[PDB]
Amino acid sequence: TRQGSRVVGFMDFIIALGWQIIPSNIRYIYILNCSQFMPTSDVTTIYFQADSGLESIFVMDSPFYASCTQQLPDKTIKTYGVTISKKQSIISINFSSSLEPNIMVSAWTASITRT
Amino acid sequence: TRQGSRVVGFMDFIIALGWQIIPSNIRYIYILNCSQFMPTSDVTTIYFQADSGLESIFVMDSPFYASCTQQLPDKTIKTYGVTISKKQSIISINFSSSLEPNIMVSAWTASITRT
Amino acid sequence: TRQGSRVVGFMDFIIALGWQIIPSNIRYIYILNCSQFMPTSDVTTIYFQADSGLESIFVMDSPFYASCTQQLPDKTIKTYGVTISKKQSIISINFSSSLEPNIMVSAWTASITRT
Repeated sequence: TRQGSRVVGFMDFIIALGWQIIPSNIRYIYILNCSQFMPTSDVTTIYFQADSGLESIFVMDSPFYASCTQQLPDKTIKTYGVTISKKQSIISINFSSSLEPNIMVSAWTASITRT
Repeated sequence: TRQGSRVVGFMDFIIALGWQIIPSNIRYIYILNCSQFMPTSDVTTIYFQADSGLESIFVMDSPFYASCTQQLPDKTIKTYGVTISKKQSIISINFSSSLEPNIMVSAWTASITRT
Repeated sequence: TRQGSRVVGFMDFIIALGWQIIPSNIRYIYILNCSQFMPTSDVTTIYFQADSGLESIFVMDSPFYASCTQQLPDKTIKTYGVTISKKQSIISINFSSSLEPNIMVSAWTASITRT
């Protein structure tokens, strides 16, 4: 099993990611997760340069796909699709619509299995 | 702790399940997870015959309940309830509504505690 | 390191929480999770007194924020924000809207990275 982390300063906020590769007879499992974070603007994309560790989970053609939420002051919940892709050393995290500023986003986990 | 995996071919696509039993003198935790997958038709149910490992987590009368999402072409997010039950050796994964073909479904995890 | 579990009787139902601290030189994590549960009334807040172990994950000013769902009888899915905070030894789990009685709530996990 291989694992690592990456804490990213994006604009004026922090997002904290972890990755794992879990090998077995049947499959390799590629895990990407992210702690809760508070964006400071109407972010649609978070991007950064990855090192070799995090790069190593982007083995499939398909991006990772997860979901997350924010709770509005009126208590309605917004759900966002989260698509995480790599081009060269740049990782991009794309949200299905722009996030609300200054509201916490829930932690999320993506998982890809390669047979 | 005990754990395992099962890859399921269903129709013309794959889903990959992991399971864990985490015993303690406080509780047993039964974990079922699934990697992201891409259904190729508007399925409502994925079923298959369980292996010994996977059958071992179905100790309680209640089915496992989790949720997942798909991001539609217009960027709206559909959330699905996922109910996972066993009758004899047959495991059924029931989605609350039919999945959209050819769109990735997010990974999910379910957890039951027995005290 | 540090981890533990707490089974809480709240009114006439049970919720089962797990906590973990993952020290790190890079991404120091505090995790709170909860197994699926079935509330018996239209609860908005679950609260209880914590012991030192569970208290020990509430180091940040920011509450934990997660999400969970219920599959309603028409097979639509309602998503709830889950905000978990500590005041003195009382832990409060606040749902964004009152839960529907007698319907399973999905398991959830919250993750905070310190720094």
